[PDB]
Parts: sequence; C-alpha cells; structure tokens
Amino acid sequence: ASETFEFQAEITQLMSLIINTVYSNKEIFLRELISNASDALDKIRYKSLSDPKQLETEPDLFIRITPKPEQKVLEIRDSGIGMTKAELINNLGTIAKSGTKAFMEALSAGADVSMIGQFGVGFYSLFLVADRVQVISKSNDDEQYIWESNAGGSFTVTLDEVNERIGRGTILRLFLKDDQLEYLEEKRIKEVIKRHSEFVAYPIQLVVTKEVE
Ligand SMILES: COC(=O)c1c(O)cc(O)c(Cl)c1CCC(=O)Nc1cc(O)c(OC)cc1O
Repeated sequence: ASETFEFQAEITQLMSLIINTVYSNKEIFLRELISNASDALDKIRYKSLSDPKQLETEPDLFIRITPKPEQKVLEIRDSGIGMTKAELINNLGTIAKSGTKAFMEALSAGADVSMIGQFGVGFYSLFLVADRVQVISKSNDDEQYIWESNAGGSFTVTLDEVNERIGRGTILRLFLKDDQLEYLEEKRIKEVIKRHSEFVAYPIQLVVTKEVE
C-alpha cells in the first residue's frame, strides 16, 4: 500500500512551469543532481565524525550514474545520508520552500533557468528532461522507501519491496522524455560532468553496458 500526499501549492506551480519550458540548456539538471548528491554525502561524512558507525552501512562514499536505455531511464545514485519516510514527505513536497515563488518570479523577469540551484530548488530541474521520477532512499534510521512524482499535484511514498537494496543513500530514477534520450549516452554524460562538475570531492562512477566482442 502506498500513501498519497499533495505538494505545497507553489511546488506544483514550479514543476508545471519547468516540465513545459522551452529552455535550451537542459543539461544543467545533471549538475544540480550531482550537487545534491555531494551535499548528502557531505552530511553523512560530517555526521560520521562523532559517530563513525554511521558509515558501516555503506563504507564507500560515491556518486554513480547508471543509464538504462531499454527503459529510457537514467539513475543518479549516492551513498550519502539518505532520507527516512518522514524526510521524503517533508523535503520533497509538503513543506513550503523559501525560493519556489522567488525563483519563479525571477524566471518571469528573464532569469536563466540555470539559477534554479541558487534558489534552493534545483531538484526540480529534473523535470527539464524527465516527466516522471522515483526517489529511492535508505537512511540508517528507517526502511527503504520510494517517493514518486509525475509533476502532478500529488506524489506517493511506498515501502520499497521491489528495488535493489541500497546500503545507505539515495537513487534518483529519472524516466526521460522521448526527446532527451541523449543523456543515456556515455559520451554526452561525460561532457556534461566535466563541464559543470569539475570540483566534486567524491568519485563519480559511470556504469556502461557493452556487448562482448
Ligand atoms: C539528504 O538529501 C538527500 O539524501 C538527497 C540526495 O541524496 C540526492 C538528491 O538529488 C536529493 Cl534532492 C536529496 C534531498 C535533498 C533535500 O531536499 N534535502 C533537504 C531538504 C529540506 O527541505 C530540508 O529541510 C527540512 C533538509 C534537507 O536535507
């Protein structure tokens, strides 16, 4: 059984705006997700300073990107702090965010969509290239859960009994729009990373599937 929740009014507005925008530099979405991953990694790392055992659930700190072409899916994973069920509901939708309205007004004035991250709502830039997203997360303090949204007014949270076990961390599973399948390509992904995420303190791994020769 999955519980359904409504997004705070302004967040629904932002998503509708983003998923329908004409913007030409949509690649910045990956920069934002990598940045968020790094911040979650910083949090578990900082937390481990006074409680090292917090790391035992997943000793390695990394960001991993996995293209799943057959499903037109792009996964961005990190072994950061992760989110409990309550945090998913809180952080991803029900609580108002300081910059949602301000960012939208900035866009109306001509601001570059690339500024989204500075308004603290970069997560939603994922809708530039995807029309559906599943956030799979495992915090040391809770079971693994699935938060899902299609840019509509509500989202779902479900106990995870269908995905690979995450030691600790979060997986953003993006279901790419048909005209944005280029982000499934190793070449494209690498250039976006080098260009926007040169200064990341964690290893960024890319999972590539090749047919044997
Ligand atoms: C802890 O953040 C995450 O686990 C995480 C991640 O690993 C990858 C991501 O792409 C995203 Cl979006 C996240 C969630 C980031 C987030 O929204 N954190 C957050 C939000 C809040 O509103 C808040 O105040 C209650 C605190 C947060 O940490």
